[PDB]
Amino acid sequence: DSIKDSIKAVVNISTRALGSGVIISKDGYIVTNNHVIDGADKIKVTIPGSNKEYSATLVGTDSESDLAVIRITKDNLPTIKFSDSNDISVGDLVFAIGNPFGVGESVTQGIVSALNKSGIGINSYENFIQTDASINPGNSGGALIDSRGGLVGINTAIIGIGFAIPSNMVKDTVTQLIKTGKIERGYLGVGLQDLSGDLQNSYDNKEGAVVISVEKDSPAKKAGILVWDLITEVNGKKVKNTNELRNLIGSMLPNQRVTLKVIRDKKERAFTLTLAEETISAQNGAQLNGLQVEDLTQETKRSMRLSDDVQGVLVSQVNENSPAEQAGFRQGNIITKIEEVEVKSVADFNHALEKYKGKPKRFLVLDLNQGYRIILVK
Repeated sequence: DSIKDSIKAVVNISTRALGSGVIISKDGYIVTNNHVIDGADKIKVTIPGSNKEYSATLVGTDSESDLAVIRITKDNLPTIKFSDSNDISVGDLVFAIGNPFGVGESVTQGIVSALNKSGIGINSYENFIQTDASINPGNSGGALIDSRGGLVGINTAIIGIGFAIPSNMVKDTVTQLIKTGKIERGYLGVGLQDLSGDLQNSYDNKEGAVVISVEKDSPAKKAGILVWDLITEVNGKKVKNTNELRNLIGSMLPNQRVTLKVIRDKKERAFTLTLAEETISAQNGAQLNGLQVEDLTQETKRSMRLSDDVQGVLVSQVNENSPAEQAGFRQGNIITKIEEVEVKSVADFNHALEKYKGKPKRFLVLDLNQGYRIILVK
């Protein structure tokens, strides 16, 4: 129904014309490819229907996913909403919307031809939705929308075939950039192909994600996974395909444990490992949104002049009016325990969130002026 607004929300980006972008908040936030804005200083946004240009500011970049977020100062913006890219199927009707110059958009009707292709992006490991709607440098960074008009991907030109970054990954990056200006994602280190060629699926058939590359110096390599291993389950959840996995790992935090079942020579095998990612922050995030924590370094401890020993993670920032703040966390607090784990580092902290994900957590919090405080979260 909302096809009209999606057309209204695809903007032109220029310095000459750089490419397209998609307004994803009435506020002023716009997502595009990182390669579209890479290197530009003067960045100007043109909204359909009007000739006026808006000076845009760079909110953040995510080169690894070839995404970036900019912002203009206007409200009452049309927006595209995020569809669940995990719920798209080969054969679905799609439209590729771009705004290559400042006037008039290109809309290319097509279908989803494949759920997962890699080896074509600036990042040879990035997985894309493949369509039969051609994506030129003009509509790069514009919108791939389903028949209902919701966003299932961000068009990405390769540098009658087109590729989009799945909307569920795009939404991960955009929240992170908008809230923190940075990406902070658990890194695993593997290239993944879908079995769904239907010919290997005749080879082994329980349908997860095959590693076509192991990234070296990666939680994957040392854990000893091998090219042609089939990851079939992620921390107890069956993995339909590559996009489901990367979205599972993507919403996960650095140095968290993860246990996968793999098929190799049909040999089932166990594979538990710790993701990877200057003793530095960590913000939430995709519960405890708005909480920022960091390690109590030796220097932080003495510049704060403690004592005694207090061991925990520093609450370095609490976003105003955030679920973290509603819960009662305050900047300068120290989190020392979460259920049974002595929180001594952001690592212990990230462990505890994983150990008790979705379960009630008793936070022991030291307020240096007030005393200890108990905070129960979900």
